[PDB]
Amino acid sequence: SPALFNRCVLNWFGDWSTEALYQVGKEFTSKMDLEKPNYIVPDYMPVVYDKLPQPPSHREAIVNSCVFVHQTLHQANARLAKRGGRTMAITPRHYLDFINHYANLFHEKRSELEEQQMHLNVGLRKIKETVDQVEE
Amino acid sequence: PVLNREVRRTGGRVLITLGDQDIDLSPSFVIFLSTRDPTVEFPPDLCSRVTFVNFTVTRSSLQSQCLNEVLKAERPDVDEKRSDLLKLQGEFQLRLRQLEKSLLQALNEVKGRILDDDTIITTLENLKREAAEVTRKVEETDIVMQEVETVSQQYLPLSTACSSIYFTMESLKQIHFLYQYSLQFFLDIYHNVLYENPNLKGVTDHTQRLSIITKDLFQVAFNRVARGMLHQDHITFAMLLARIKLKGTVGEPTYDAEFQHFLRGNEIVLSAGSTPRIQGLTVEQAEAVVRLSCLPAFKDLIAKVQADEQFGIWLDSSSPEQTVPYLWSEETPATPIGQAIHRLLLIQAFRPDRLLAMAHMFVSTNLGESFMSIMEQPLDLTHIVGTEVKPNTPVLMCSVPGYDASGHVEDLAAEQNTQITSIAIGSAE
Amino acid sequence: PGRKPLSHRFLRHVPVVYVDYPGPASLTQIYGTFNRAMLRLIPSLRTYAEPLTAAMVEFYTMSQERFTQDTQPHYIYSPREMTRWVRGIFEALRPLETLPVEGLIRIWAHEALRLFQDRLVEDEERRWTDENIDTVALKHFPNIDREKAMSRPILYSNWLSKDYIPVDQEELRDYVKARLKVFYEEELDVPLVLFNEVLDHVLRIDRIFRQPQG
Amino acid sequence: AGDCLLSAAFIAYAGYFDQQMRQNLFTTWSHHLQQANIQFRTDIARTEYLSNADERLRWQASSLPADDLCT
Repeated sequence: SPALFNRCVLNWFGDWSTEALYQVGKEFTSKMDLEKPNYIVPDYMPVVYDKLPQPPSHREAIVNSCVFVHQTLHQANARLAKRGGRTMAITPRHYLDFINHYANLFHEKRSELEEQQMHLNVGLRKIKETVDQVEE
Repeated sequence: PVLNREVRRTGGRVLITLGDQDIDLSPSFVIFLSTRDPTVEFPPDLCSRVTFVNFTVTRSSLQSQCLNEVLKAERPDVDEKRSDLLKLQGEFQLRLRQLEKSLLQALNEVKGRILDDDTIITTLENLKREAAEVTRKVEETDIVMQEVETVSQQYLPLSTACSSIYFTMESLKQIHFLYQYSLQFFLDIYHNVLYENPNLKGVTDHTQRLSIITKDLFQVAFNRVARGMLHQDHITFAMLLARIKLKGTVGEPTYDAEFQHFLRGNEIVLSAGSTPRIQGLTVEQAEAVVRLSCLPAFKDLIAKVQADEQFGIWLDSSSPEQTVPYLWSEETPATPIGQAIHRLLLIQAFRPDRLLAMAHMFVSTNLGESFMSIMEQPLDLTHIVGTEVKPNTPVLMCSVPGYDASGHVEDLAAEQNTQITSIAIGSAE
Repeated sequence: PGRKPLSHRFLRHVPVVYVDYPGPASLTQIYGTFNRAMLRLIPSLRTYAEPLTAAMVEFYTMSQERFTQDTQPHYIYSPREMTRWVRGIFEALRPLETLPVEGLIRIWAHEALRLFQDRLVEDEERRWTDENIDTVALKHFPNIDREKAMSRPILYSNWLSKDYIPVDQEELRDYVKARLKVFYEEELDVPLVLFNEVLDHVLRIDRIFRQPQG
Repeated sequence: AGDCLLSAAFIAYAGYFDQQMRQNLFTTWSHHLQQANIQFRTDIARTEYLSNADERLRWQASSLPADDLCT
């Protein structure tokens, strides 16, 4: 109603921008171990105009991919609305959910892999001890 | 507040506010919101707080279901290879890890005694074999994937036909209120054609089994749907199945323009310049000729009818659809189905009263002759009450107002020497 | 919306008067009276009371011709917006003393941004608003420099100092980031990140929380 | 890293969509990851990455359809 809009100072809390999504992803994936020194810098793949380095690293590439995923969800909703409809709004809450899922899944799978590798090393040491026993 | 997962954690205890009330947020609490209506537009406030888990069956979902079912049935080796490929990611690795853990716990239990060697050795060698198998599986991944791709491409048209058939059958409710069909009905049809196929008792060649499965699927779906479907609508369902098969068949044109003109394009603005043509043609026949000649294959329709001398005789024939003169102009010879489509357009133009009859002809030229022959025969439904009907599924006998269907069931019960407790439902008792 | 037409049997008795929005002349008079009353706090700006009001109404008039309710349902402008503008300028000038014309124009532009620019949707509207704001500011204040105007942020805060003073963006961003860290450490349970839009919205919300009837 | 990214994006974003739309979104994400030179396991099927065999068997014993969409 126009009466509500008057007597109230209006503030357009617009949707999160590309740079906002990039910053959210970067500060929410800082704890995650994503540093790959052997990253090969590709061509193209532009999503965030202000990529922090001109040649991106692995972590910046991952965050750019995350914001690209959010943008592709927005574009998929737009296309679905274009050809027919029946869509559900994508919101920054979805982005936070996706980032939290990424963090939890990455940590869980990396922990499982590290546990299996440590078990393999323990088995190697025990079997070397058995080798010494057999030689004796 | 619950969806937002707000927590007023204070005093070493977890808290949450529900209205004016304050309540402890007990751990291991999950809430699963649910709905039954596929088409609901939730507000963004609710949309942001939930993960939408959609179980609605769609074209792609049913296509994948049918593909998996036919791959498991027809080609158990390809299905086994697919299962092996899926397992190779984590399940085979888990099995190998557990085998190695068993080796470790046996070796530390036996202390690696040289007398115990043999009990170790077999295990060790077996473990090697296991890894060797895994190694072989990781050395032949691409070949198995390309084989599975070839088989899936071979079986894809059947899955597309199955999905299209089910969705035509489901949409059949628009024609009449009594044509409500469920997904379980089509799944039963698919399982009956896939497993209980009398035409597949000895067929071994995979392509032959696939062709037999497709043909019997079309036939069985049509028979089961039309057994409980009005006689004036059998031709509609047969034409729809013919269209589905035509979209599925290869080596044929899509006939999109001809079909669109047949269904909807016949009603277009072409009344201007409706010449009387010949004495045989009437005003509506002239208009139909004008509309049909808009198509590229019939652009010379005017001269083609005017030059012909026996065309006027054909117009007054008892069954024009039997002998339809070759009138369309085509640069290259067409398949019999294209001939049927063009003659069907001609019959829609000239003598529309035979259209239905010619429609049947078209079906016999597309889905094969005697496709409707089962419908003409009397209802041998003793087989339909023996098998094809589960006890949980009732048998509804809907009769045209003024007809009685209790006679058929009473005679079959007498034949099958099974008692029936016939009850009239008019009274309250 | 929500209004039902009155019955003819009742309308027959009640004459109705269409009180439209006050015209540019009426607005100039009323808010020039308000500005002359407000600028008496700082004598050095008294002679600037008459032009300033004009600039304000000019912007309002332009801000009424563009941004019609057809474009967005909330693009509605009224003399209440002008009253909030005057009240915000007065609130900024209330504790502060010995202000040159520079500070007056700076708070004028800041209030114009916070009332007319942050309600817009597309970047085109915001850029149009900024250019027209500095255009009218230079039009009605020709002898003044652009010092109030090339400053792109134009932000005010009173956390760093004892009153509303123009503060640079970097140190305010650092302070707000520290406060946000403390806030989500004790009050909230989910980490909060501070990007530029968050800083702008926090500044707008604080400004609203300070003004009367805000 | 890329595989976990894809799985999380699927289980968080790729909901409410039909099977074709889910596959299209996953294909787009994988194509971007390839374009960004991010090493994700090629042709990864998300069904067993997020759920081992025993959970699948428990779900099947829990009256669940064997469709890939249902899994």
